[PDB]
Amino acid sequence: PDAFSGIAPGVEIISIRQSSQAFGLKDPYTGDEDPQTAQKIDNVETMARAIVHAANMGASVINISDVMCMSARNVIDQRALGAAVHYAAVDKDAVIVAAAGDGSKKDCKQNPIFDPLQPDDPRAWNAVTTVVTPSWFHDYVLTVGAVDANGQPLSKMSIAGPWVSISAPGTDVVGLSPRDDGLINAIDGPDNSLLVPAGTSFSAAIVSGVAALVRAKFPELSAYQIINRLIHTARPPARGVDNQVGYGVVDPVAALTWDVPKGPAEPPKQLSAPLVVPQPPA
Amino acid sequence: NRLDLSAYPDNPLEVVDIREHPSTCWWWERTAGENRARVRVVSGPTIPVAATEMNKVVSLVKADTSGRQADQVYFGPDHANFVA
Amino acid sequence: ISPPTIDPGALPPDGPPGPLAPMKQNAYCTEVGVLPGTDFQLQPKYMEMLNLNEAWQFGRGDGVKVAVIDTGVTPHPRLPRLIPGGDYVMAGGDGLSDCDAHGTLVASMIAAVPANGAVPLPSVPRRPV
Repeated sequence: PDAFSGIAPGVEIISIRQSSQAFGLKDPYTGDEDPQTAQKIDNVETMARAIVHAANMGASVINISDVMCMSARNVIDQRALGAAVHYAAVDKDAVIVAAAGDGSKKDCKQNPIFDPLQPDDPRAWNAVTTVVTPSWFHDYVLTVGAVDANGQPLSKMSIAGPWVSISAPGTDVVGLSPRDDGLINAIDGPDNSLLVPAGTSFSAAIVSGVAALVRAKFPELSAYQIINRLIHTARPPARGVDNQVGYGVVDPVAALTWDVPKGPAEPPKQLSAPLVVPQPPA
Repeated sequence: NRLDLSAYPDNPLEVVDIREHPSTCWWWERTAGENRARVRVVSGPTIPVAATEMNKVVSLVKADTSGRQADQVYFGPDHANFVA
Repeated sequence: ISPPTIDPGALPPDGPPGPLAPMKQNAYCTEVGVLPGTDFQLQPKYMEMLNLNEAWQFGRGDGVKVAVIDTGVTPHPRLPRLIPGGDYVMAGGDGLSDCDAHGTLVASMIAAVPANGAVPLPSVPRRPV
């Protein structure tokens, strides 16, 4: 009667409400700081608290499908958020998955890609014009980009930063309905128009499910090792590494069965070899 | 009906002597205009390449010692240059 | 713009969830529906890439706890293992209500249980909006 089902029907999920557009401050005056920037500092501080709390609850996988876009200029001090991520990623061994952020939000702008004229940095960190946090901490967080149901990247809707590391589907979304007992496909927009959801916030969900299955089969591996198992098994883009999709498209069956080397990626020492010229006849 | 029992074969195995057949291959094939890709396993005394063409196998250099790069490559008839 | 740097001494202290300043609701929760002509008897097109029928042989991921930090989740008879963790937007909130319709899609897309001839739990104590 119904074909829908979750990626990992056996998991247990903890719900925490940390952000919402339906609520507002009931003393709008904010003083010295502009009311628009004043709200971002409140989100950064509240975000750090939620991550620490979720880790102490014992969660092994943390999914963050709501991220903040910020300009390269006028960047806010992340000190509290940086320390909270480290505590959860190292001392509590949690795997943190975050969405790359959608181009439809208020302040997200498209970042520049790799430049062949400057091989100094293959990811082009110096050209960044906008930052997405906590996705920014590429040493401890796995950022997921989006692709359509066929595999083509959604160039018009995902922010192509240097932190992007993997990608998964993000179209033809389906799910259970709030305020009812059935399934849904769209949401009422500002107008009477029936708006259809899509974007990276759903791609981060798919990878959160796959990560749960993998560290159910290999309970001995640490968080850092589980991430390497997913990255090395993805199907790569035409440049081997690309800011539009990271290392590639996720591949479940591969991550669960291939013999991925336990150490991090290392390049070869040297590429040349001697030519064995035949012995001349007398 | 509450047990699978689908994994076991219906009769004893015909174990092939590896001393006679030291070569085995995984084979994948798809015909244009078909919805399914076929997978089969092959075994034999030597690689499944014609005895006359055995001389024109190409031996690659092997910079990557991690064991995930082949040693030899062969382009038989009906090969493909542009691939997705 | 160099990559981030961190000072582990700054992590915030633990404590019960609550907003930094008092807040009030400003808008009515968003409505939902279905697009014309859809048929839920066919699998979503995105499931073909994942090949889930083969991946589930090793198990359905039993015993793993996934934390969903988002706009909250609304209980449904298809989510039998939901735990309320807390609320930072409204004081005294369980973090178990979804006014933006965004949290239940993300959560249900991960753990929703497949169909069956009878519902697992027939109870429906759901609170109003």
